[PDB]
Amino acid sequence: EFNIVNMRSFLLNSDILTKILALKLKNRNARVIKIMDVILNKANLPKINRV
Amino acid sequence: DEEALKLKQQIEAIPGNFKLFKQTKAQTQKLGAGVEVRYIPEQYLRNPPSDASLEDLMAAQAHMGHNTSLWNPANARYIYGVRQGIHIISLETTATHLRRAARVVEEVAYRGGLILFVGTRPGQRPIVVRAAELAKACHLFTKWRPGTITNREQLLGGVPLTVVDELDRPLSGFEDHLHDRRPLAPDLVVCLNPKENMTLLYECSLAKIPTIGIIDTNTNPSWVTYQIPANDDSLRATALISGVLGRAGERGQKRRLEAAQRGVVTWKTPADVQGYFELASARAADARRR
Amino acid sequence: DGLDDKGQYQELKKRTGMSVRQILQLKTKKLVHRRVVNQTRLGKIASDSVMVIAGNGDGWLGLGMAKSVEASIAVEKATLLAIQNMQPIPRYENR
Amino acid sequence: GKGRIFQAAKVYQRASEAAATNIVSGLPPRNPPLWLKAIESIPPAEINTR
Amino acid sequence: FKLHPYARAVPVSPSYFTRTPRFYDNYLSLEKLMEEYEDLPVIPATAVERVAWKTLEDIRKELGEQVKASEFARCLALVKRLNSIHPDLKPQEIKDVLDSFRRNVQPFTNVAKPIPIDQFGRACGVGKRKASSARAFVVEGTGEVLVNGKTLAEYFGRVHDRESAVWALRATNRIDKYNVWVKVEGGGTTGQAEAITLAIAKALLAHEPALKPALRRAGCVTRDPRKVERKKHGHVKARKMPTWVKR
RNA sequence: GGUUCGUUCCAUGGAAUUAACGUAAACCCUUGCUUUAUUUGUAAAUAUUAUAAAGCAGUUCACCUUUAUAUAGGAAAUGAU
Ligand SMILES: [Mg+2]
Ligand SMILES: [Mg+2]
Ligand SMILES: [Mg+2]
Ligand SMILES: [Mg+2]
Ligand SMILES: [Mg+2]
Repeated sequence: EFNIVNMRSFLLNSDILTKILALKLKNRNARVIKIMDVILNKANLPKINRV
Repeated sequence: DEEALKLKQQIEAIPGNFKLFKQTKAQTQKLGAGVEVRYIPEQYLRNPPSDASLEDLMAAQAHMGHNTSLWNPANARYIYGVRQGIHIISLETTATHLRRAARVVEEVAYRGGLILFVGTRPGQRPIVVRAAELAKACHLFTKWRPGTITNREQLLGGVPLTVVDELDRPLSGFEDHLHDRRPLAPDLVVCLNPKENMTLLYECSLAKIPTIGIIDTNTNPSWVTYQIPANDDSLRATALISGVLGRAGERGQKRRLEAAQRGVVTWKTPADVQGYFELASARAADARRR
Repeated sequence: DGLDDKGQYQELKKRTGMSVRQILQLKTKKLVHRRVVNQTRLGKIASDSVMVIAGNGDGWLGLGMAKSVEASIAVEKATLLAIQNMQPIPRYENR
Repeated sequence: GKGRIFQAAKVYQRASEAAATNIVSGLPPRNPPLWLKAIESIPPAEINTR
Repeated sequence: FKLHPYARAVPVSPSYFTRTPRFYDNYLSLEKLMEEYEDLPVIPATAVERVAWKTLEDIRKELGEQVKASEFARCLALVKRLNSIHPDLKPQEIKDVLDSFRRNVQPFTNVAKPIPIDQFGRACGVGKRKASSARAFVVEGTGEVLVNGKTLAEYFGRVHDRESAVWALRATNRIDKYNVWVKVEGGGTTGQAEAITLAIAKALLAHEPALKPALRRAGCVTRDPRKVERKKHGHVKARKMPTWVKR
């Protein structure tokens, strides 16, 4: 039996995140340092009170 | 065991004795003769003076400079002479520089400016807090955190703000603006000890903010915009100086509010808020279009 | 308008208070690019120090300096640090 | 020469020049700080003169 | 329905540029109540009922600020001062503001169950030492002690272990007033002996609870927690290591 | 400059405010107690070994001493536990 879970964003799972980033970096012309910043900028974190 | 219970009925008498004692203090007191009370320690806070005379400045030890050796030779333009091994600041130079500063505090408060009274010393907390209430300004009675002006984005990040109007009442509709807006900076800093906190004053110079300070005989006068040559080590002189400046702001805030009830705003919208206006209609322009 | 989705100009958009489309209309240029090195307990640490000038072209100019381990991060720092340090430069007859 | 350079006696001059023209040429300058018009006619006093 | 033509940002609190805005706003309030209500009488420090005020960590959390320890110590003195005011004469405002500083924490209660006495008068104590688990049934008797159905001399061939087993009765001088029927399991000779010591002590305290101070000084109430350490990889034993060759 | 097992905590500095990793915390075994369960384990039993799920517990209280009054420390078989 299958319990496929549909994810809204690709950052909520480590498996899907490392595979997407790997396909992007497979190109010889891929800007490594730039593709990582594009992903982090898409990762929204909730505001918090440090104290 | 009554020896331990005899303290209860004594406590039950405190309300009665206090009431009767207070009543007795109203009749008999002041019977003998009338006293000419011409000085109370806490008079610069309960009712600070509108202006300071040569006698008020001298009575408050505002002319006591530091030792002759511990002096900044640049600030010798205000020294009257030497006596008791100290430099005597000219009383007339202090009154003139004080009135001029009181004019700056009034105009800045009259134009809707944000003032910041800064006194950082053991007993300068009640003085600065009182002056801020009169002028409707902000106070600071602790060590100035370096970077609160040049690095306000981080320090004053979570502190809440509000948007007001002519009559200083909140305006609903700027919620989205109070999250992208960057923190505020004082339009006029009134320091009561420029010798101690030079990190605050330098930031104001870097940030193009006017400043007012009490320049003692050993303080560098080039640190503030408007100097008030006087004794900053005397807690009685600081209360008078700050008291006069507090009344100035109060008198300025009154004119501003009196002019707003007549539909005469004495200030235009700040540049940051002004920008958020044209963008607001820009977003609404799409509604009319689509 | 999708111009700045990296979040780099957002903070600068608050200090300067002007659209992102206008920040790109400025004349920026990387003048100096040094390769400094610092000896530490873990060996040399080589950094790039870059100075960038930002100018409007009609009497405004700003100088910004920054450094980082990556030559790209250093140029972005000076760019934003140079656009917020702009000052009006007086000029006779605008020439 | 260790000490820093304090330009507090020129805040009005510096601040006024920064508000004369807009960074984005062709547009009117934005409203200046609320204190620019408060000390308009109250210049500092001459200091550091023996 | 659009925005007002004139508008400007203004700080909500006057202590906008301070280190901890929210804290000073509450501290200055106390100072304001300490100037107008200072003429009211005071109660001696020995007559004011005790109160558990909040700690520096509790205030740091609710306010979300990194309050300074020294600045908070001087603020707590105000609360203690405003608390000494006569209750009847104490105003309503001081009462409420003083309730926000009370620490309403309740520690967990873990009370041990008392060892009962059987209908026949036998109390069961339990003791353990490093592998063992003793169960001594103490009753009023002539001093007969049986361990696992055998006499003390038939089970412990070492007189040192016999005395340690009944040390509780020996230190209190009650060997000739109780009959002990013990049943031990696991452990060695001494390990079982030390376990029987703690078992009889607990069982003895069920009959005469006032002997605990004496058994305390005799060392028959403490549960020795020492245990054989495990062997660790890379080591020959728990601590011993193999020969280290420099070259 | 003190303190702490510890960049721990407090104070302070004419520059600081913060983030991540390690540290710390927490986790596993063990110690005392509480509740649940009683077979294949326990002599009996009104339930006390064992078995194993969850929860609580410490330097906590008491005593002594204590700097700048801010942070605390000492005592170790004859205070409690
Ligand atoms: Mg002085
Ligand atoms: Mg072994
Ligand atoms: Mg520090
Ligand atoms: Mg069975
Ligand atoms: Mg058990």
